[PDB]
Amino acid sequence: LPPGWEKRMSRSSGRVYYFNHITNASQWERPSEPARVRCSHLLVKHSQSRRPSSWRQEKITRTKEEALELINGYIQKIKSGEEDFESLASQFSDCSSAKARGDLGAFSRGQMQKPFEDASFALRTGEMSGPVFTDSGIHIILRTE
Ligand SMILES: *S(=O)(=O)c1ccc(C(=O)O)cc1
Repeated sequence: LPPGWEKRMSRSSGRVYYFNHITNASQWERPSEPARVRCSHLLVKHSQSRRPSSWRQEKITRTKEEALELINGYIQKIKSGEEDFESLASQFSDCSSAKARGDLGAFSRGQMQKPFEDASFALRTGEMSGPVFTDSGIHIILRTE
């Protein structure tokens, strides 16, 4: 299995699925490195973020657990197709990249925070991460190139 995939059992249904402990992605199908990748992300900050402030909210007060629940809801609506990743990043990302639909441009290793970097480089093109934790907050990462 590609980098960091394991076989697990759905707790609710009992069907097997695949989980990636680097990206925190999970999927029902058997899963299908470059010098540079390009990603967008959607950041949700919380009271313990390195800088608990964003363009959206001067004083970010939500708990890490509340931030994780918001991230989980966004992932749900993105996966269902009710919402676009780009639309949710634009409206709700606690990052200045919200104005660019979460786009961060391309980058190589050695630039981003390590958990973010590892997830970015373990994603396949077009693939989306699960919740990814950094000192900034909680990210959803979409690898675009
Ligand atoms: S699974 O066992 O791969 C799995 C269980 C729970 C989570 C979670 O995000 O709470 C993810 C994967």
